[PDB]
Amino acid sequence: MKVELCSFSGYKIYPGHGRRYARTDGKVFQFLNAKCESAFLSKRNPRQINWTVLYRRKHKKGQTRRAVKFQRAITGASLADIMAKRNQKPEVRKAQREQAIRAAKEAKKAKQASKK
Amino acid sequence: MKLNISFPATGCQKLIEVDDERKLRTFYEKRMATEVAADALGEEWKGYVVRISGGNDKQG
Amino acid sequence: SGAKFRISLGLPVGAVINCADNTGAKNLYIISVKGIKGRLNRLPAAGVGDMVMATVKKGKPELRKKVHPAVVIRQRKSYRRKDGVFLYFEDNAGVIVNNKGEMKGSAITGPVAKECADLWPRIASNAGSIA
RNA sequence: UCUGGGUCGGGGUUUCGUACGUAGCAGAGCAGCUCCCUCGCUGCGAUCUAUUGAAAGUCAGCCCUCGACACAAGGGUUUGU
RNA sequence: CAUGGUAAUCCUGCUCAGUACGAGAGGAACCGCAGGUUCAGACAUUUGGUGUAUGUGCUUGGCUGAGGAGCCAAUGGGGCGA
RNA sequence: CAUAGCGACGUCGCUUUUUGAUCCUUCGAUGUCGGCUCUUCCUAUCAUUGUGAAGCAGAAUUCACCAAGCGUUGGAUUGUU
RNA sequence: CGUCGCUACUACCGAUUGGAUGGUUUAGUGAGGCCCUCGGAUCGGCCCCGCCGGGGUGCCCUGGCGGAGCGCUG
RNA sequence: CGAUCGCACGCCCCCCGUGGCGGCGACGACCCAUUCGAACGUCUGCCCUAUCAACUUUCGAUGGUAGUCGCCGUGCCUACCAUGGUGACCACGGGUGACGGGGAAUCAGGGUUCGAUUCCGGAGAGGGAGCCUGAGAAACGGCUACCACAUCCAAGGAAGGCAGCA
RNA sequence: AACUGCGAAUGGCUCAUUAAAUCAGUUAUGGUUCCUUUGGUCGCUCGCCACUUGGAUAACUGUGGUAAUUCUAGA
Ligand SMILES: [Mg+2]
Ligand SMILES: [Mg+2]
Ligand SMILES: [Mg+2]
Ligand SMILES: [Mg+2]
Ligand SMILES: [Mg+2]
Ligand SMILES: [Mg+2]
Ligand SMILES: [Mg+2]
Ligand SMILES: [Mg+2]
Ligand SMILES: [Mg+2]
Ligand SMILES: [Mg+2]
Ligand SMILES: [Mg+2]
Ligand SMILES: [Mg+2]
Ligand SMILES: [Mg+2]
Ligand SMILES: [Mg+2]
Ligand SMILES: [Mg+2]
Ligand SMILES: [Mg+2]
Ligand SMILES: [Mg+2]
Ligand SMILES: [Mg+2]
Repeated sequence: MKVELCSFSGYKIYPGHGRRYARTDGKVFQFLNAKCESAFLSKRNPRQINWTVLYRRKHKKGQTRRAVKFQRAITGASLADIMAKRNQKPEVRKAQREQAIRAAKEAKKAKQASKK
Repeated sequence: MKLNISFPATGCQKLIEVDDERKLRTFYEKRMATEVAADALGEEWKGYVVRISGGNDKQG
Repeated sequence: SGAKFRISLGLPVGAVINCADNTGAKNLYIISVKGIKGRLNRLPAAGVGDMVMATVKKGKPELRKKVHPAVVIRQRKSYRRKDGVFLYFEDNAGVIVNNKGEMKGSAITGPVAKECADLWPRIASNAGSIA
């Protein structure tokens, strides 16, 4: 139930098994048995040994779209308010665009008359 | 162990302190951006699948 | 408190180990181990955390033809650590101290065994890392 | 005995490390074949890859079989208050 | 069970306690705790050693026409090894 | 301050781990130093257990008693003891 | 004038396979950075096209959940 | 081959009347030229030393050809060739208590010493080495690694560079 | 406050290294680069958003980890 370690071979090391190596440069390795340890000590690459986990993942041995959009009330307007504004599709927006045109045109014409 | 649970669609994140390792071993040995059904937390967390997004070490 | 458990010694009298401090000494030649009552024909041997008497063989000439107290910090012999792990290091090493335990040097190169670290708090502070 | 213990076989465990053969437009290249092809095909070639954590061993002092086969109420020598 | 043999040993650290004692410098002990030394009797879960399981790869010289499969070199050598 | 601890001038002993003295055994031969190995024994006790005394405040030490259960080491030089 | 005797000081030789500090290098190991060949933990677009849908009129303009095309790709 | 930001604010109205037009700028740009420069080159010039007379050439030393690389020209590097190249007119090697110069001291003339030091050029940031960014750095009041010193720590880690002013 | 742009490669200090090296005068780059300033050039090209397109991230709200640092993560 202690820390679970992994070897030169990448295998799982249970407590009371294997040995631990502490190099002078400060790195600590752990080995499952003398086979995995001596392979490490002979400067042998684990990716070239067919029973090593690192080899099997390199050679691949034995081996979606999510999108959700939500509407949230913001500071100042509730979800009820923003729903009403976006649900003015049946000619309510048309009334807004035509009242904007006539008001802006009548203000523009009156501004030209204000100067003389 | 503390858990920083957050709901994206409502905000309102909160921090929950637990100490039962049986409830957290369903999270153990899982990578980030993975979803694990968090039904092991009591009885109220049923129907919930939660995604690991980050964390901190003992030293921060 | 807590006392040191028994460990495999591995370093008898006559062993030459590295000198991991910066005193200018390069190696330490172990001549005896402190606290060893002994037995007929048995060489006094030392593990990590053991205090020894040592003479440096190569290094500064002001340290050479003298007897120095030293403490082993690393050993190449595997030793069981009461929880299954059989730890061993890349080399044997030790540092020069005095009888009180203060280190003559001011820095340690490489790791220091946990057995030596919590037995000599003066050494542990100077240790770069604990293995 | 409500059988027995053997011998093979099987399964497990474990050791080593990926078998022979076949296939590849893999392969330093080389030697041949061009009405030919419009970039081609025929050999030799260590090694590589897939088949293949494969192949091989594993009680003789490993574990479990209830699969198959035969054999086991046989032999000899003695022993009395 | 008559009888015979016979076995355990010593030390350190913490605490007591910078305490008693002492002008000061210095400086204990009993109980308790954690460990060692030497010795003794075992044991192989683990680590290490061995290793001709002649177990399985690698490899030199030669030999079976070649491949495959092997063998010989007083254990050919070497790696890992139940 | 004779006797905590020493003991002059003298005097009484013990031991056979020294070396002498002698020549009883062995000259038709008892293999003659040291080391290594291994067992046991003695106590005239270095340490440990229990104690007594001091010029024993503590620490350290010294003297003495019961006491041989247990231990008494690794090395440089030297054939060496 | 030189030897010898005393006292100061200065160098020289000298066993010590003497010692120490610079510099330039052979060989061995070798951190780290850069380049190259891979690698692809993740994050996305398109193909959505199980559906409620639809408009010039099942022939979808699509208003969203969600299946997920189990592919083409950044 | 401008999807950028301000300032006053105006003209045309026939097609009408809602659009098209407008100046002063700022910012931005591939390229060109200039400016500040930078980088590598040409010629001449340096102290003591021969108790340094022959050096260089494996591993480039000298040249040729073809390239690679760099911002470019060049053995800068690679391959294939030729055996060259420098020296008593002092090479090469060693020392320097040597950063170089403009300059300073002494002063008949000629000369002899000193220039670390405010101007110019170079170099360096404890010693080496390697890079990110940027037009420009092999930068250190940037980073990475090692070496040496050194800092805090709950010992799991983290952080250094006064030959800048004090 | 933060994103963006610019500077931080100048200045200041020191003289260790360095003996055709640095450096001084002279000359070349017809063998190169050059932010910025300055002046050119920017309708020279036939080719269902343009009355203005796409997504994220800071600062900010909130939940934190560590003993610690000008450390930062998740939403
Ligand atoms: Mg002996
Ligand atoms: Mg079987
Ligand atoms: Mg008895
Ligand atoms: Mg052969
Ligand atoms: Mg064969
Ligand atoms: Mg034969
Ligand atoms: Mg072996
Ligand atoms: Mg006689
Ligand atoms: Mg007589
Ligand atoms: Mg005889
Ligand atoms: Mg005899
Ligand atoms: Mg007695
Ligand atoms: Mg100098
Ligand atoms: Mg000067
Ligand atoms: Mg200057
Ligand atoms: Mg510089
Ligand atoms: Mg710039
Ligand atoms: Mg630098």
